[PDB]
Amino acid sequence: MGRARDAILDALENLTAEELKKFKLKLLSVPLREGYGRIPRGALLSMDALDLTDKLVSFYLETYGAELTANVLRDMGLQEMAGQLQAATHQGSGAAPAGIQAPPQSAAKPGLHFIDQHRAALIARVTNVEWLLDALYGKVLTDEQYQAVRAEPTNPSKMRKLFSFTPAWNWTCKDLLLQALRESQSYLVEDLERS
Repeated sequence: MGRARDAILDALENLTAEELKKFKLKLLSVPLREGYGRIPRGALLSMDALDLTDKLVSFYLETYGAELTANVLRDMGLQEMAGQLQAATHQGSGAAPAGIQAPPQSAAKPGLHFIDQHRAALIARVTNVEWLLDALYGKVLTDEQYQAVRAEPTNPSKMRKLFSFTPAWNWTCKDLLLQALRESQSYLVEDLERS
């Protein structure tokens, strides 16, 4: 019993003997969320579709086990068995044929105002808004990016975007701004650090 338990068994039993081996290495190659524990490939080669099926349920839980799998088969190009596996664990009626497509690549941030509360806080306390922007000029941001930020309409908007360039800030980048803030006033370094 267990539609999800049957879901895993069905997908693995459908892969070819050699294609099945790929699913094993795919688990050791796909990055995991926290870290749980990667099952050694040999342990999987020793177990069979049934024995390993019961194990994905014991170690990776029943649902989280099939969910993680639907993503692997999706990488193998078996979108048909993958869409079927997720459905086996939850048919979910009302599902339209095709048109929803994948959500936008832009991670929709929560509509809860809070992360911006520290931007306006320091911008209003820094006063010299240009002092920090001019500091990162030619340093971390390129000449075209720094200008795109200065082309903003509002003045505080120039800083808000600069902070959104997080994917461009490295460990040294963050220290670059935190350091310039101490040179002008150590108080903000502590007030902003003690979030």
